[PDB]
Amino acid sequence: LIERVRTDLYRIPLPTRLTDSTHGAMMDFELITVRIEDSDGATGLGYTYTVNHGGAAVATMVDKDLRGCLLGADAEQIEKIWQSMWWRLHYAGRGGHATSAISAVDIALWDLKGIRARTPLWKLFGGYDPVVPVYAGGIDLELPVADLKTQADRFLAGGFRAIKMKVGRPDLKEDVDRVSALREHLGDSFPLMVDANMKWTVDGAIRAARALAPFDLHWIEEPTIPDDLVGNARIVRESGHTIAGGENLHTLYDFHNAVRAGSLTLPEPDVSNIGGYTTFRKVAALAEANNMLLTSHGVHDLTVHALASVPHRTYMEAHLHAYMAEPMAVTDGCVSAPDRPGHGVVLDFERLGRLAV
Amino acid sequence: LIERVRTDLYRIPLPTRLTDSTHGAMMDFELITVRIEDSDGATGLGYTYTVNHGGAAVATMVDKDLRGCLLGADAEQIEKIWQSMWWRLHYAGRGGHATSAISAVDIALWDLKGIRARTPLWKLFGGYDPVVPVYAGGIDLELPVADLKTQADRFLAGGFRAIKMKVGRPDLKEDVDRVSALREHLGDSFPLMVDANMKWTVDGAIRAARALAPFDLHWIEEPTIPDDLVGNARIVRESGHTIAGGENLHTLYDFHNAVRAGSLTLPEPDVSNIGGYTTFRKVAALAEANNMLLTSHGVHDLTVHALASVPHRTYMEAHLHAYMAEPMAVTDGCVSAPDRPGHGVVLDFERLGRLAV
Ligand code: NA
Ligand code: NA
Repeated sequence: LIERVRTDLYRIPLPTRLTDSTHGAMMDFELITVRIEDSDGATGLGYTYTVNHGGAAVATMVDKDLRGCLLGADAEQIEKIWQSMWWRLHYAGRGGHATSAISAVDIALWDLKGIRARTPLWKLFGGYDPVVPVYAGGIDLELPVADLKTQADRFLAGGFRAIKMKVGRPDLKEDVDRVSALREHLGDSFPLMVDANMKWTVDGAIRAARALAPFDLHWIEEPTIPDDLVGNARIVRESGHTIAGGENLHTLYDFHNAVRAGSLTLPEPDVSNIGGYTTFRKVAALAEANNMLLTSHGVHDLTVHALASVPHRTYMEAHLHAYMAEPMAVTDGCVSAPDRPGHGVVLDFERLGRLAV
Repeated sequence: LIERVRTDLYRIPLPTRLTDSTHGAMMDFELITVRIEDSDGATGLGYTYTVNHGGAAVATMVDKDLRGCLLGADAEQIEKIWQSMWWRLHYAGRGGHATSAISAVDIALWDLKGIRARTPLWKLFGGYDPVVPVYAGGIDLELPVADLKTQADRFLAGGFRAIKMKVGRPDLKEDVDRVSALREHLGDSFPLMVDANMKWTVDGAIRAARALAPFDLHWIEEPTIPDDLVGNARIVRESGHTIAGGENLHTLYDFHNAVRAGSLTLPEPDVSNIGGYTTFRKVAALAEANNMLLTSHGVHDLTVHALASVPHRTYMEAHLHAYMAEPMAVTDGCVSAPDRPGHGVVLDFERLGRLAV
């Protein structure tokens, strides 16, 4: 039985001002942590985040709305709890911030299940291979080409053998020169992906795809808004590129629609907003059924367990480490899921207390 | 320019016996009010509500996240403000509770524009006919048959010439007997509609429709979950009934999807969660383009202006009045949009203050 649920909201400042085409101005991000304690004293950790806004709303949903579905319930019945939470915030919800709140809780419940079973989550889920390939997700749209190359050098020195850069500048010409510059810098066979963060129109995305074809990009992420199934399907049909998307999809149904409509060729769920490991694994099954690979976005320290338990995983985005006990090190383009019970992530809450909001 | 934005959250207690198939017993609805004041001292009123949970989260979004999109902005640029709010809460949002927060603000902005133009909203929007037909929407699933008819008499006494009852009981046989008793009670010329509130499975919904066909129901509302475009389109094709849906759709894109896939035959947007009047009117345009009628759900006091401005409107759902000054009276099955500047709704904030949370 669940005896305590602690929700906390922190504003973690970014070391550098990251920027993208849609919300560029990123100086800090909101972190919502959820700690769930059962009757035996074991505590599971879960967390989600937002960029610049909505953090307090998410924290409020956990604390005022979901708490009541947790206290007194058997934490071992994760699916049962997930459904109760989904329906608790269904009115006016069914997608949106409520799914991030649910993800944090779900993640904590699985952590708790892994701790009690004394086994790391990747094994608890089935177990495929703990060594997961990764890629550095740069948030560098407004970064000068010179510094873009430098950043790349740091990713390389850091162990990364795949890099993603931002695109979606006002003038396509600027993206073309930057991608061209980084391609010749990194080399011919180096995996290089781009992220437009929904910046282009359907026609603009296809136009951009033609202009970037010469550089053999590994994939183009979120060419336009995700809500447009028809238009994205058109981008898939005419761009001649792998089209990655999903960080902005928030329900299993969103992924079902996209897959069924062929509006993306590589699904990218974010365990912290798709509904937690529970929903993440279901999206993974959809991808496997459709003969698709599976990538991800965000919190790779938690995500590594999900991708280490599926056979079709590919480069995982590995863009809080300063506040972690023992974060994974990148070696030869990969990270290894830890073997401690649960997800193995431990945050320094004392140090985080300073950033509490 | 907007100089003040007051957000308040009230817990309006609800009587027992208000139940439907999936939301269960409704203990109370959380009312979020937004009052916006411009540099000339004019104030616009806007609001939205949730059932049982999520209210604090909604109020938090308006007060903490959207306030910054309002203060110092020209209230006259409703569409520009709408977009900035959509984008401010887009990460982890793009649907969900953020759309209800947005609707409250949008409704207040339109109210302010109508007050400043010294004209009622139905005229500001274009103007069709202020006399809008309505139907009584009961939340009576667990209500005994005898009480169901009793409630029906009260509705008739109230001026209603169309009634909706809840369906979705564990056993279809119960729904059939109840619908039959009400049909018998009202005469086969009386518009009787049913709301399953997403209770049935696709197969279950088709089976229910076959069983209820003898009673000539005006329409079946939300037979199953809204997320399932394919399944809903199948119900449309096989049920032989008008299929209404939309109260749980929260973006123009959701309505676009449903209409394109033919997953419903009668759209039912809710101005308080679809994005306000701004989005509601865009959904109405999609309905008109598709040769469909248009109905609605919730806050008929606000919604009356929307349906009074469109030619293809049909019965509007009607049923917070205890906190209103001049509530519209139902006469000969219709209500009349008042001709006062703006939406004309006035709430007793002194009385509501008592229920403030
Ligand atoms: Na993206
Ligand atoms: Na309904």
